[PDB]
Amino acid sequence: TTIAGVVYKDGIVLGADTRATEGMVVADKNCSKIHFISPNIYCCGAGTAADTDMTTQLISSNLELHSLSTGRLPRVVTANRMLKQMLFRYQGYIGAALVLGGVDVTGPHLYSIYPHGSTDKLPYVTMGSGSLAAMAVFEDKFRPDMEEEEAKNLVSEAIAAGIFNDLGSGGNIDLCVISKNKLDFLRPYTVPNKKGTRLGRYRCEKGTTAVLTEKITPL
Amino acid sequence: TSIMAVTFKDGVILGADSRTTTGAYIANRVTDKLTRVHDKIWCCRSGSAADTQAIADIVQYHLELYTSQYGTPSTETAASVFKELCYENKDNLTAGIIVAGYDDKNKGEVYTIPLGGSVHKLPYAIAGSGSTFIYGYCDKNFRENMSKEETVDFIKHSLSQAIKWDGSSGGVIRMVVLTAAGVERLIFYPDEYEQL
Amino acid sequence: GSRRYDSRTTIFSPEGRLYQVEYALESISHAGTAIGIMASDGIVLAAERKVTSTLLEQDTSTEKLYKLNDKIAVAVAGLTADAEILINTARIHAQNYLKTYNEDIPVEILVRRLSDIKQGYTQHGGLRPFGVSFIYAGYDDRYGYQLYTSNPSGNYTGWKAISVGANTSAAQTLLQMDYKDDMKVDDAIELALKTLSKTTDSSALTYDRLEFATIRKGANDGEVYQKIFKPQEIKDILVKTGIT
Amino acid sequence: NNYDGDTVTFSPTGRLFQVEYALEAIKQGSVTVGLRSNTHAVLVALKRNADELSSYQKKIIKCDEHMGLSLAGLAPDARVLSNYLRQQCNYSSLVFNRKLAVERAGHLLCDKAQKNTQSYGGRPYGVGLLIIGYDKSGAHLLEFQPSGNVTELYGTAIGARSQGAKTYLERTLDTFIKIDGNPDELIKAGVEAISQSLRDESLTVDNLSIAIVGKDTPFTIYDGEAVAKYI
Amino acid sequence: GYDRHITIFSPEGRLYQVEYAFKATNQTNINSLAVRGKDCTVVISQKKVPDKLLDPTTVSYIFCISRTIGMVVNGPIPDARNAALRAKAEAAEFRYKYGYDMPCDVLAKRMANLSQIYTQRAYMRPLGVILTFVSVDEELGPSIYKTDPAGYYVGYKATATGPKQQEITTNLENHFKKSKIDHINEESWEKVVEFAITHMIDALGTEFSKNDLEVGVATKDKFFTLSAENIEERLVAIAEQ
Amino acid sequence: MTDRYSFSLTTFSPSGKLGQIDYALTAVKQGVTSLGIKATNGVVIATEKKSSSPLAMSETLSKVSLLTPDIGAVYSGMGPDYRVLVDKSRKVAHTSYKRIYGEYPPTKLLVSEVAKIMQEATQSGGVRPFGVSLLIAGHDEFNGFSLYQVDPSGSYFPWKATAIGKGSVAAKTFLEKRWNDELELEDAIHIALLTLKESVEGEFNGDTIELAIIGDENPDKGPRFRKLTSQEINDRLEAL
Amino acid sequence: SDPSSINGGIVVAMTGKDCVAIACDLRLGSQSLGVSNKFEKIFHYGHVFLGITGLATDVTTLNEMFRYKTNLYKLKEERAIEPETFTQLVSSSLYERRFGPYFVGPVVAGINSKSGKPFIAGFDLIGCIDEAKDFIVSGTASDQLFGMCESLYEPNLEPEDLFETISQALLNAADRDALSGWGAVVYIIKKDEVVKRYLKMRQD
Amino acid sequence: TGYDLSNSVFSPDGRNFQVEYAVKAVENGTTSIGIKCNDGVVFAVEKLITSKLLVPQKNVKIQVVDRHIGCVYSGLIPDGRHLVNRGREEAASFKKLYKTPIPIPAFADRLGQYVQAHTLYNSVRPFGVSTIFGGVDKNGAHLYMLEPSGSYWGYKGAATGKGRQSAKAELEKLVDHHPEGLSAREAVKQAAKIIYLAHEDNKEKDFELEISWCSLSETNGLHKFVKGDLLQEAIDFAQKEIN
Ligand SMILES: *[C@@H](CS(C)(=O)=O)[C@H](Cc1ccc(CN)cc1)NC(=O)CNC(=O)[C@H](CC(C)C)NC(=O)[C@H](Cc1ccccc1)N=[N+]=[N-]
Ligand SMILES: [Cl-]
Ligand SMILES: [Mg+2]
Ligand SMILES: [Mg+2]
Ligand SMILES: [Mg+2]
Ligand SMILES: [Mg+2]
Repeated sequence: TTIAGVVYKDGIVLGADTRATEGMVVADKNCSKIHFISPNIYCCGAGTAADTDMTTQLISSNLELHSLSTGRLPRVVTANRMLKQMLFRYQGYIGAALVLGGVDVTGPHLYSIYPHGSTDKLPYVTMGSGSLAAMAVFEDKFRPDMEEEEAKNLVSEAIAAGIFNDLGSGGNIDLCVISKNKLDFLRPYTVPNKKGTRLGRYRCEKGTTAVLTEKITPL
Repeated sequence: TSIMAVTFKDGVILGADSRTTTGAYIANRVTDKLTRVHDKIWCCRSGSAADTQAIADIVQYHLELYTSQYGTPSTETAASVFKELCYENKDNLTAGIIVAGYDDKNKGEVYTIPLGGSVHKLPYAIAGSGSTFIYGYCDKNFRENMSKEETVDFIKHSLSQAIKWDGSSGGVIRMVVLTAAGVERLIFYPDEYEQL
Repeated sequence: GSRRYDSRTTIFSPEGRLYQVEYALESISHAGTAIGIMASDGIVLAAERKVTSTLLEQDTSTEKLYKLNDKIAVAVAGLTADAEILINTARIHAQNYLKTYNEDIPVEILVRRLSDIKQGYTQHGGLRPFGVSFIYAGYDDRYGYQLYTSNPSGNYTGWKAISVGANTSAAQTLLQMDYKDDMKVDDAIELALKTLSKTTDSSALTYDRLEFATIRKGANDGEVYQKIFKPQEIKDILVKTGIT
Repeated sequence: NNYDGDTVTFSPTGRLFQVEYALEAIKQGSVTVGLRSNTHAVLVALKRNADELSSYQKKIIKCDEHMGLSLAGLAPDARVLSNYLRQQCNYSSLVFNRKLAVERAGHLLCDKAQKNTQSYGGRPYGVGLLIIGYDKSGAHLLEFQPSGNVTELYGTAIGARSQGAKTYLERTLDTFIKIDGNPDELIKAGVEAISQSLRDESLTVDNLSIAIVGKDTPFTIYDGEAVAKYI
Repeated sequence: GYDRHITIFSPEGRLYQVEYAFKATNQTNINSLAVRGKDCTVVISQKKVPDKLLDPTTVSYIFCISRTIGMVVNGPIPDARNAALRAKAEAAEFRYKYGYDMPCDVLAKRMANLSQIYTQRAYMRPLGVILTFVSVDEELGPSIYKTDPAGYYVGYKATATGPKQQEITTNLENHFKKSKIDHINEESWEKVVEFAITHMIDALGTEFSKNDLEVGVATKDKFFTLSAENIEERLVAIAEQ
Repeated sequence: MTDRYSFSLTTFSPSGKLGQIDYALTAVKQGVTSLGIKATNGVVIATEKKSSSPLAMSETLSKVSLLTPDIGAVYSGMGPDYRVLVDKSRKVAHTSYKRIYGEYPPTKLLVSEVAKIMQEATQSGGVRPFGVSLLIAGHDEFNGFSLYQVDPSGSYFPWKATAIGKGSVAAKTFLEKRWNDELELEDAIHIALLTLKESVEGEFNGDTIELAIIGDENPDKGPRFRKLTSQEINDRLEAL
Repeated sequence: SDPSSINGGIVVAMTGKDCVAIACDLRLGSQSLGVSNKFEKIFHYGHVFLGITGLATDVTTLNEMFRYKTNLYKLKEERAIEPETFTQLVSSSLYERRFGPYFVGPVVAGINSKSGKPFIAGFDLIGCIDEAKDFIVSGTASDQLFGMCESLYEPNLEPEDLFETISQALLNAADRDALSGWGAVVYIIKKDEVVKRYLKMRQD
Repeated sequence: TGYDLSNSVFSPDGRNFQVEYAVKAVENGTTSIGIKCNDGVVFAVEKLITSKLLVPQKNVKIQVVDRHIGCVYSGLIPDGRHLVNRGREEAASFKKLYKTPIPIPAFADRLGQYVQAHTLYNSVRPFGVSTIFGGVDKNGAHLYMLEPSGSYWGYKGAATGKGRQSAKAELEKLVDHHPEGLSAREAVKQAAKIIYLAHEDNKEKDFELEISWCSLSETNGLHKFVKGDLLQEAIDFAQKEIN
């Protein structure tokens, strides 16, 4: 996986690839890795996929209940805390590696959360097997207080680096742009590879397969 | 990691590098390892980032609740809470924490808590992987009741060397000054400290 | 301490009756009449709703007839909330049995289970009993069609026809008069509605004051089908039998 | 009246009636006397029989080599509390290689009895105890009431007609305190004290129970022909 | 008549123990008042030290719950302290779990939900206290929220609590009917405290010295109580105009 | 501290009455009027914001609560009891339903869960019943629009329209005359505002009335629950 | 030793035009020893079909568990569960054993009764959802199936075209696996008819 | 009526009669006092000599908590001991975590919350003691008094038990006549006098005087019992003042 996030002038841009692998095999080529936490907060997911899904869903559910009781939008620090304290409790056995980005009353915030329960608060982060490829792009070209379309390009460029150079990463590029005035969930933002075209039709004609018995039941 | 806390005339200064590594990969090059548990009680963190973060958050909570009930806690009290966590959970923790704080009564105080969970009150303390390289330097150059500028220079030179030799340390040198005057954050970039 | 306020729900009276069971039965006697009638080729459940307003949404309403599994249903008389606690317990017992033996639970086994739960509230725990009486209509391949009832005491018995709730005395006499062993479902449908029509405290028996159901093996290929009657269907069967 | 149904209820004058009723059970119990000098401490107890076929109920229990008590009231409660003392004495010896101080033993009994008087469901202990002992600060005598009130004394008595023995000791105070290095004369003073609480019945061989602890004397109980010397 | 001893319904649909806890509320014979400025929330309360043997510095019904939240209590001090300790504990646990300072209203609702439990569960008695929480919330601004033994709670523009609450309430109602705003239109908290004290003097018809009052002030990022001398300065300013 | 109340505080009296449930219903009777009306393309629920003081900000006190994006609730009776039922209803809608099935519960099932909680306060040791009646309006894909009432007993009934609390007898008669199966949502809102005016003594405007709807989706879906603003109510009061 | 490959066997599911297909082999073994040639791996709860490969005791247990849950679901909801909802139920159920999982590879297949939309899904043993439109594969010859499906499959197949595609994908994948085969079953599922066909294949 | 039969029940007044009945047990007890001085506190208590058989100086009433806090109480003596046992647990857990010995106000609330807890339920009885306690901490001297309700306040002087009105009047004179403050040695003498004056309310039986003190200068901020010559000097001063 290749997931990344940057803090730009007006907010947060998150990015992710779309390749879900079982071992060396690709099970899903268009897998969504950018997860809803709250209306102003999203989470990119890497590591063990079930752990990533269920951890973000549980904290999203608990933040929803929290936000109903307080009547105000949840904060990224509370999402961060709730993820952090849970992952820490489980001592790394929940292999959730998250890029958490969102926009508060206090402004935009970006975190990287690790399976063991550490978090870094940063202007840009990368995670997954394609983190080094993506981080190279950020070290090359990141600057603070970027404009929106620039930041979008940088993240997209960083995900692309992962897609091509990392075998664990691939497929399309998904972005999520979060600011005070809007939330743009761009899936897919880019399709850097065309699906390979097949030259033959190998589909068999009717009656080719050998059947023993048949049964039909209506509903 | 290279961290240190140094008492001086007007109070105490904490100092730290900013590098966090995953093996040979620098995961975070701008880490803030000086963390606040109370207004004028801070700590330097070394060891497991997950563990030292988890501890520092629990300590902050305990001291917040102490303050609600009994007013401002002493630096000693903060060190005792750190110790209690580190010692009682020694089997499941990898935390080497320096605790530093300014009272008006006691002035600057530095407590170091190494892996065992023992507490040691010292005039200054060094810790982290990069500390090994500066025991000689720090012992030779430390004096008591230094001025603020002398103590900033002592920490700057010391961590500069710790960074030079330790690959696990690097990036910027952050410092936090604790005096009667308040809390001052300082930062020193490679281009400044490398040429020392 | 707390002893001062304890009603002591699980004690005998000097006569050897359980106060709270007796008083719960008194509660149930005021609930809308429910009737079960077992025929050779199926079971009928009929029950009278209570209080009703013109504004009650009847088609999405269920206060009397509940489904425990595909073979067993219950008619309720008493506190609807108390019944739903017991119903969800019964529904689980049927699935636990199915999971364990890979066969549908026999009707009596389910009935005993619920009845044992009710019993427990009368002997320990210091809690009030469930103010509910059930008519169980069910089928299994051992005994075929079965009717049972249970009450707050935890006692259960088997029946050919039975009523619970209001005017059971009157209802049971009218059933005992017109019931016969060779009777069929269509006849039992008629008997049930006629009995309610005479024992009702309302001025007239109408579709909006009734819940109605049948458990027939009368299905294609000898399989048991539960039919919870819709408001329009109850209205049709009332016209068919000549009550409206 | 309305405020005696349980121990958890104060009366309108600030009284705990269940505790006072427990206190009453002691008064119904048979008399026992405690007294001490600087060297020894003595328990004397008038044991009570059910009838002429029955045995005389034992009144004195040993808690350790250097400590023990006499009881008056519910004997099963004395068994519970003596067993508790035995444990606390034992815990002191095993963990600290230390004989339990008699004063500390009293404090422990007080606090055990107290818990039964503040909580719902339970009941106060229905027994009074006279604890004698010899520890690092010499001879000691304590009086335990199931209210929780423990009191260090030179001499005392509890049970039925105990006031007579208690007055006697109050007069004899200056004499018996000086009986140092003479166990038999201290026991005589205790036997003479308990005699002031007798009516109709007198001290026979299977009636009287005496115990003693002192400087070079472990806590030992004397019953039967052992006490005939003092009748 | 055991429906009056525990928290169960009387035939009228009433909880007499809740109502009697409300009466315990006035057992101190102290009146409190709370008002909102632009940048601040001010809470004032009567201070009565009847015994000369008392250390007057330890006689307080105002509590610093967190740095941002202050709480004044109308009711007996043991129940006040029960409520204070819990509110502090809840505010600290909140900050630890959720990573930001507990808002005034969220605490109020939390304490209210606890109070509700005592009105439904028989073994717990209600606390005989009314809790007035104050802060300058970072989202909602100046905030006054009040909790009572019923478990009711609500936000206020201003409020008053105690034996003579109706007099103070009407005095305040009349002022806000004139100004036609939800707050005291004043820059400095010092003048909002002066208003609070002035309108309590008018409503109660009593003059105050520095030792007859107790003042709490919430600003952005801190709540604090005024010393006797800080109040004296406040009283001097009132007298001089 | 031993919670020694391990025995029921609601028991059957000789007549078969459950005293505490009846008394809880009496508490509901004393409460302020609330009502619900079901249209073909929506449901409306409404109540009076009976302000305890004019200094109190009645906007902070929400009588009408969102339970899920497609379900809303209003009550008559004891406010603090309602508040804790809303908390539990919101939570149970996640724990026993959304975290399992990945979707919000249908109205009837969420109602059933709330009813269960209320029933348990009617039989469990050491508690009184809840002193509220709830009116839960909602939508779900397979059942469509629905309106339910839930009483202190735990009993629940689906309604086309109804009212509870103070002037419920009079209000229900008013609704019986006006209701039909061809009402649009706006017609139902109009009738709700008419019906609610009868039971209100004092001021009758958007600031003293709370009114919400379950209707169309407001932009995976949008939420069907929508609380009407103070302005939106006043607009409809001019066409009254 | 590896629980997911003691008993062996495979499941594949595909979407077509207004239809889905799910298919499985019939083998149950103890590693090399073939035991049963009548061990079906596809079950159904109403109109939602669930294939399960992996450790056969868990296959059986999970079938019994989802029957249980979907039965109570129907009684309470008063309607049959839909594929989308069931998929979430499976995921939940698997993940609640996160640290002692069922050694299985479930596959959901069905048509949403209201929308009419064909639906398939797959899961890892701890409930992460593979939510692919084209095809879902599982079992000891999953790699073989991935290859077969990727080259044979195309979108919007008619029911009897799809039958030939899924059958050939199964059969030819199974014949390159020692622990799969011994017979096969193919369900062709449409909005209101289901055709179940047993396939003739080599019995080694 | 029936509101006084159960603890934690509000009467229609808003009162907890069981607590007020506990106060009657306190009022029934012997006189105990506390005097705050310049750099510390003094505690003193009336010990009624029921009989000549009581061993003098042995049945000690004043209890130490930690090493710096003194506690004395009037009423049901076992209830007071139960409260001090709890106080010792509280002071121990405080020091274990926070290293510093428990401050007096902090300690006061620990007792306060515990006593208040026994007015929250019908399954427990309230404490039949008013407890006078205090000591020296980092912020100086502190004297407290804690009632059966859980109410406590800081005091210049405190008094409870049967002779409390007598004592209170005497304490009020000292407060008026010494605004600059009282010395520790003066407070010991005055404590002796006040117990002797307050003994007129328990005049039937004779008594034994017991005094303790914490003072920053006189005891290094530690709780000590007044013994021997200093005790006899205070008794002599007290005996002179009554005559
Ligand atoms: C990339 C992470 S990586 C290789 O470290 O860079 C992706 C991230 C991802 C996020 C979100 C989703 C969708 N919710 C999907 C992927 N992670 C993976 O590719 C990791 N892959 C998986 O977890 C597999 C998902 C299947 C549906 C293909 N599952 C497995 O590989 C399980 C893992 C596992 C095995 C044993 C015990 C626990 C977990 N293997 N199997 N069976
Ligand atoms: Cl809460
Ligand atoms: Mg370096
Ligand atoms: Mg209660
Ligand atoms: Mg093969
Ligand atoms: Mg073979």
